[PDB]
Amino acid sequence: LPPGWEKAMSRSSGRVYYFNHITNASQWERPSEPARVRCSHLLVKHSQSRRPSSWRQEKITRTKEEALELINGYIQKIKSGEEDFESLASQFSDCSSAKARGDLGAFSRGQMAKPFEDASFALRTGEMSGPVFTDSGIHIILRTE
Ligand SMILES: O=C(N[C@H](Cc1nc2ccccc2[nH]1)C(=O)O)c1cc2ccccc2s1
Repeated sequence: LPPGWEKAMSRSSGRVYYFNHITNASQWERPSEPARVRCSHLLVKHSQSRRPSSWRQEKITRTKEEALELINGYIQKIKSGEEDFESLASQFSDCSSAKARGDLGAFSRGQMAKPFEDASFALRTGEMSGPVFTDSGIHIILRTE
């Protein structure tokens, strides 16, 4: 199995799914490296985020736990089709890339914080990460190219 994928078993179901420790993604189907990628993301800052401040809110005061409850709620809407990544990124992302629908443009290794970079490079085109953690907050990353 490819970059950082692993067999896991469902607690509710008893069915084998697959989990990516690098991207924190999980899917049911058995999964199937480039020089540059392009990613969008939705960032939710928390009180130990680097700059606890954003265009949404001048002091960010939510805790690491509450940030992850948000990221998990957003992930549910996105995965359920009830809203899409872009619309949620524009509305809710604490990153100023919110206005470009979360788009960060194309990049290569060396450019971005490493947790984010590894997740970016381990995603497949069109694939969405689970929650990924950097000193900035907790990201949901969507690899577009
Ligand atoms: O790194 C940035 N600044 C942070 C948010 C952030 N933190 C990151 C950590 C890793 C990768 C991208 C990231 N973006 C902020 O706005 O507080 C960027 C802002 C913008 C705005 C427009 C285009 C690219 C970028 S990259």
